[PDB]
Amino acid sequence: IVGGTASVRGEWPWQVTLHTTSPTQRHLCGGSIIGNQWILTAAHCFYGVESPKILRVYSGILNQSEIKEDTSFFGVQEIIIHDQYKMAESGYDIALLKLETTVNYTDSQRPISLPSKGDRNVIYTDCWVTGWGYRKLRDKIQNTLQKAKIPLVTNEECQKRYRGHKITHKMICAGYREGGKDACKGDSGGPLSCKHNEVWHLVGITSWGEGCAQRERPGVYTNVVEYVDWILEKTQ
Ligand SMILES: CC(C)c1cc(-c2ccc3c(c2)[C@H](N)CO3)cc([C@H](O)Cn2ccc3cccc(C(=O)O)c32)c1
Repeated sequence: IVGGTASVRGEWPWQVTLHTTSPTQRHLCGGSIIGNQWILTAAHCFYGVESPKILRVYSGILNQSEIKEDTSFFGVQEIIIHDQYKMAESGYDIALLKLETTVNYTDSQRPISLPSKGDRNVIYTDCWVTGWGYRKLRDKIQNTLQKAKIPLVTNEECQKRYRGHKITHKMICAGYREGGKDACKGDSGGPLSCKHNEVWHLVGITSWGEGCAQRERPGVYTNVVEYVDWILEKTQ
């Protein structure tokens, strides 16, 4: 996260850190708890991942330094990548992880609702992107979970910023005209969470953009509302 601030314990309890364990253990991507055995994340995170055997999902983490050899985690039983996915920038950047066991919900780990049926035209004004990603192009994964409030940009405006790409209704964009706050490498797969009527909804999945926090280059997110039927079919 560029231009963010440190989160506190229990602030984003649906946020998880997805680690790989090979050839070293490191944070790969963010994700969001959406059910008792389900993480919603980005398909592009699984580049070069041979099978679910090397993954670990950690919930209830504030600081990456908290993760030691005795820290509890969930194994990943299955990786479900959207059948149309090929690359983040070409869309369908969505995946589900089915966990090996159920998440017991507490103040530090609980699900986030999907955008609700009937809310297709809601105007979200309180949206936040979170993660342990880079704060600049040549950085590293950050210790403390960062947050930044980012305004949504219309698809028509987003397309004008990305004339070389197809910005579709299956994408949603968020950024400041003058940049300064954005998601970046390692935030991918995590949530764009919007609070409406005092309830958080998972509106986007961090996916891609041109650089990080550049002026007139908003972040591009998977538009979760356009995949609710796909998610429900996979998690039913
Ligand atoms: C410019 C540069 C530093 C860079 C930037 C981004 C990036 C991420 C989010 C974001 C933006 C940019 C926009 N500012 C809005 O939100 C991503 C990357 C990643 O190499 C991509 N990647 C490709 C394969 C792979 C496998 C796992 C995780 C990631 C991963 O995305 O972390 C993988 C790089």
